[PDB]
Amino acid sequence: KITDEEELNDYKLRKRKTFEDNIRKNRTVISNWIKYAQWEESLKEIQRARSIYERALDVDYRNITLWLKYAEMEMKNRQVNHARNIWDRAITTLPRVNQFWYKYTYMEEMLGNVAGARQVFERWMEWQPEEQAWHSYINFELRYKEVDRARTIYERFVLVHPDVKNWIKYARFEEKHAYFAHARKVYERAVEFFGDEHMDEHLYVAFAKFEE
Amino acid sequence: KKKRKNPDLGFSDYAAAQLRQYHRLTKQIKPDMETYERLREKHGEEFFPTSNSLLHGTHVPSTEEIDRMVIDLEKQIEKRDKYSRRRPYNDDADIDYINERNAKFNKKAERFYG
Amino acid sequence: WIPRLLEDFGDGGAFPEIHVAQYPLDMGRKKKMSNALAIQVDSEGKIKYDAIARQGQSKDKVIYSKYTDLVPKEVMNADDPDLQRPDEEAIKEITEKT
Amino acid sequence: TMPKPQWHPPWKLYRVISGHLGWVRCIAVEPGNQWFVTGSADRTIKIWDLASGKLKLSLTGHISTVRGVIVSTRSPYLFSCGEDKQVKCWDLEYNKVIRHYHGHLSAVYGLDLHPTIDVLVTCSRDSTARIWDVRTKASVHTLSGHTNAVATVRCQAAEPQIITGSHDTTIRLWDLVAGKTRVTLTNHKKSVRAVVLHPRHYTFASGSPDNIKQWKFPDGSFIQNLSGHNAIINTLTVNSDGVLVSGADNGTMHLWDWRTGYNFQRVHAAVQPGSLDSESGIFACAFDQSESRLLTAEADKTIKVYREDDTATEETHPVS
Amino acid sequence: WQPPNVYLETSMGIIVLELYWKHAPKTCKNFAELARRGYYNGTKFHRIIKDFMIQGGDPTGTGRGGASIYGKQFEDELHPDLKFTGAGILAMANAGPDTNGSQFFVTLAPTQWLDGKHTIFGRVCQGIGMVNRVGMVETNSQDRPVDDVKIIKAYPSG
Amino acid sequence: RKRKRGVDYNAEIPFEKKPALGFYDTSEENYQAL
Amino acid sequence: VIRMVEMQKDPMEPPRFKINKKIPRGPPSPPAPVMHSPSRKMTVKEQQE
Repeated sequence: KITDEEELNDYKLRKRKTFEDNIRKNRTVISNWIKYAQWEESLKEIQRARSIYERALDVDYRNITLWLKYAEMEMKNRQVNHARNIWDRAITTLPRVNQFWYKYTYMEEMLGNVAGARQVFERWMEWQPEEQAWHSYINFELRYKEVDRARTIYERFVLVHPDVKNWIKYARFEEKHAYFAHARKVYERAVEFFGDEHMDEHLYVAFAKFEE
Repeated sequence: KKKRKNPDLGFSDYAAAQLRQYHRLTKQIKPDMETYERLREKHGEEFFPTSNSLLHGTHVPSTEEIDRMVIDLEKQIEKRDKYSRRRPYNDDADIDYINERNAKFNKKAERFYG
Repeated sequence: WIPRLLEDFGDGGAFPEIHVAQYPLDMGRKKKMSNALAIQVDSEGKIKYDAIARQGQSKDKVIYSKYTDLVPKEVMNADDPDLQRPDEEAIKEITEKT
Repeated sequence: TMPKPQWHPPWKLYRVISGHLGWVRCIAVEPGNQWFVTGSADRTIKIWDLASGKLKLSLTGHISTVRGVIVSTRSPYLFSCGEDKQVKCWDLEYNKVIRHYHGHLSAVYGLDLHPTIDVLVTCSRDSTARIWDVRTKASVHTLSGHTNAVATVRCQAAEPQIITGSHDTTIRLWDLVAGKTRVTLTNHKKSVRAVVLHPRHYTFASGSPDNIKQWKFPDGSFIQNLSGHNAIINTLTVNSDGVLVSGADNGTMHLWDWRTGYNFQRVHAAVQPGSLDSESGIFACAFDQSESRLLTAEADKTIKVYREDDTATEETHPVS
Repeated sequence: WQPPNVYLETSMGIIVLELYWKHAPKTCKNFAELARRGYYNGTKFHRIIKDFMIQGGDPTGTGRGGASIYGKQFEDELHPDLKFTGAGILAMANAGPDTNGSQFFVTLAPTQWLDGKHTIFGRVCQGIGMVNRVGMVETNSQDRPVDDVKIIKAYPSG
Repeated sequence: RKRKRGVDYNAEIPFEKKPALGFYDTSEENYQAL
Repeated sequence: VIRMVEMQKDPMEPPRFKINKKIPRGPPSPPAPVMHSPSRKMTVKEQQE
C-alpha cells in the first residue's frame, strides 16, 4: 500500500513511463493507447485521458473502438457536453458507421432531449442509410405517440427503399393503428407504383388479407 | 398474454451484435409524456426540425436526468464485461500443454485439424 | 411603465424613450465567454455542419462531407464544354510561373 | 439509363513475347513509336522493337525489381526506378546511367515526368512523393501526408499538377509549386493502385478492387462508377477514342467505354506453357502511340500484344 | 406609406423591425422604400462589434457604398427622448451629419455613445435571439466577420 | 538532477492535445478528484 | 525611418549551432470525412470460409 504523496507519485511515474515507452515502441496497435487512457481515467486524471485519446485519433482515426471508448469515458464522468462534441465529430467524419448514430441518439434520448434526438435522426436519414435505421427512427417516433410523424417517415422510407416488403410493412403499420382508408390508399399506390412487369405474389397476398 | 423468442447466431459483423443490443435497450425505455408535453408547450414549432431547419443553442439537462444515462452506462458496461464465458479450470483431462498460452494454442489447433 | 421582465415586450422591442436598459428577448446582458464555435447557417437557412469537419482550416480546402457528393452526376455527354482542358495559352502561363 | 454507348470494335491477341526471367512490372513506349521498354523483377531493362517484336538491347544496372520506366519526350533520357530505393537516368546516346536521384527511404513504386518543365515525381513506400529537379538531382519538394505506401503518381501541366493514389485508400491532388495537398478523396474502400488522366477531357479515373471511379478536375468532383471488375486492379489505360483498359491482378482484363462506362469486352488470356495457373496477372499495360496496339506486361514473364479486330460490326458484336 | 414591420429574413435568422415614423418619418420612409425595393439582398455585415453593434446594408460591403431614397444621403431626423439605451435600436449610422445613406445599424446593448450622432429610428420586433447569436460570432480585425452572413429576403410590412 | 525526458511524465501532460471545440460549450464542465 | 545594413560574415567561422535535434512528428491535418458506400453483410458461412 502507498502511504502517501511521494510513493504513489513514483508508482504513477513507473506505470506512466512504461505506457509511454510501449507507445513509442509501436505507435500502432491501439490496445496500448486504450490501456493507457483507461488507466489514467481509473485514477480520475481525465485531462490526461483526453490528451491520450486525442493523440490516438491522430494516429488512426478510422478505428471505431477508439471513438467508442472515448465517448464512453466522457459520458461516465458526466461531461455531457464533451460527449456531445465527440459524438458530433464522430458522425461527421465516419458517417457510414452506424453504431455512432445509434449511440448518439440513444444518449440524447436518455438525457431527455427529444428535440435533439430528432435532429440527429434527420441528419442520419439524409444519408439514406438502411432499413434498420428507418425502423429505429419510426420506433423512436412510436415510443412517443406522434403517429403522423411516423407516417411521414414511412413516406420517405418506401421511396428510399422501394421493396414490396416495405410497402407491406407500411400498410400493416397504418392498419394496426386503424387507419383503414389510408391503408387502402397505400395498397392502391403500391400496385400502381410497382407496375405489372415486376408484380408478384406477396403483395397481393397481403392485400387480400387486408380486404378479407 | 404475450410470447416471443430470439435465437443467437454467428456474430457475423460487430454491427449485428450492436444492433441486437440496441434493440433490447430501446425496448426497455419508457418515456414520460408529461415531460414531453411540458417541453412541448414551451418550444412548439422548434420541436420538429429537419436536419437543416431549426436551431436553439443548447438544451441544458437537470442532473437527475444525467444520472439515468450514467446508470444505464454502468449496466451496459457490466453486461459487456461478461462477453466471454470462461470454461472452469478442469484438470481432469490429459495435460500436453506447458503453460496457459500453450494450452490455448493446442485448443485452437484442435479446432482446425480433425 | 418601465419594462423589467421581457414579458412586457409582448412580441419584443426596446423602449428607446424608457430610461431603462431594455433586455428584450435575452437582450443587453453580456454573457460568459463560452467555447462553442459559431453555429453558422447557410444561405438558405440550413445548418452548415461543414464547419466541424473544416475545423481550423482555410477556405482553400475543398471538403467533401455531404451525402450529395456521392451521387453520380449525369455527365454522360461527349460534348459539354464544361470539361475541356484549359486553352494552351493559360497552360503556358502556368508553366512559366511554375 | 444512359444514351447508348458508342460501338468500339473488340481486340484480339496476336503476339506473345517471352524473354524475361521474372515478372514484368512496367512498360512504356518511345515518343517516335519505334520501340518499347520493359522493366522486370530480374533487374534488367529490355528494349524491344515494336514492329517485329525482336529484342534490341538489355540494360542491367539495378540491384532489384525495376518497378517503373518512362521515356522523356523532350530529351533522350530514360528514367527508371527500382525497389533498391534508387532512381536512375539513362542517357540513350551512350546507353549508360548519367544521373541518380537519392533520398527515398524505401522501395520506389512509380514515377512520372512533367510534360513541360524538367522535373520528376516519384512515389515510394515510405509514404511520400518527391519532386526532383532533372538537371541537378536535387529534391525540391517532399509531398508528404499519406499514411501508407504511395502506390501511384501521375502528373500533368494543367492544375492540379500531381495526383497520387496510395494504399491507405485515399487519393490526393497536390499543387506542384506550393507543395501541399489541395484535395483528398476518400471514396474508395481499398488501396488505389491505378490512376489515369483522360487525354482530352479534364477528367480522370481511379481504380480499386471495389470499382473504378471517375472524377472531374480540378477539385475532383465525383462523376460516376464503373463496376463489374472485382479484382485487384493494377493498371488503367485510356485510348484517345474513349476505350479504357482495366487490367487486374488475376490476369483478367476488362475493356470499357470511357464515356458511359459500359464494359464491352472481357479478356481472360492463357498462361505461358510452364506456368502455374496461380501465376496469371497483369502488371502494366500501355497503348501504342498510334493507339492501335495494346501491350501488356504480365506475371508469367510474357508481353502480350493486342490489336483491334477489323472484321467485326455493330451487328456481329452488338452493344447490350 | 409607413410600413410597420419590415421583414428582413437574414440567412442566420428571421427579422422584422418596427420604425417609428412619428419620431423618424424621413428614415422610416427611406428604410421602408429600400426594403420593398429589394436592393438590400446581398448586403454583407460590414461591422460586427461583439455586444455593441451589427451594422450592414452596404451595396459594396466595405463601408464606402450606400445610397438613400432621396439621392446619396439626407439629414438626420433627431428625437429628444429616443436613445440607444437598449439592444435593437435601428438607426442608420453616418460618418458625418446630414449624410446618412443606405447603411443600417442594430444595437446589441445600451449605446448611449451613439446618441446624438445616429438617429434612433425604431426597434427590431423580430429575431432578437438571432441578433444575439450574430453578435456572438467571431469577426476579423476589420469587423467584416469571417462568416459572410447576408439577408435572404428583404421586404416591408404589408 | 540530470535526466532529460523523465519529468515528461509526472510533471506535465506529456504531449498535450486539447480536444477540439464544437457547437457546444465545454467551459463549465469540470471534474472531480480521486 | 530606419537604415538596415547586414552584418559581415566572417569567412573563417565554423557553424555555430547544433542542428541534429530529434522530436516526434507533429499532429497531421484535420481528418477528412470517410465518404464510403454503405457496408454490406458477411454471412456466418463466409467468415467460416
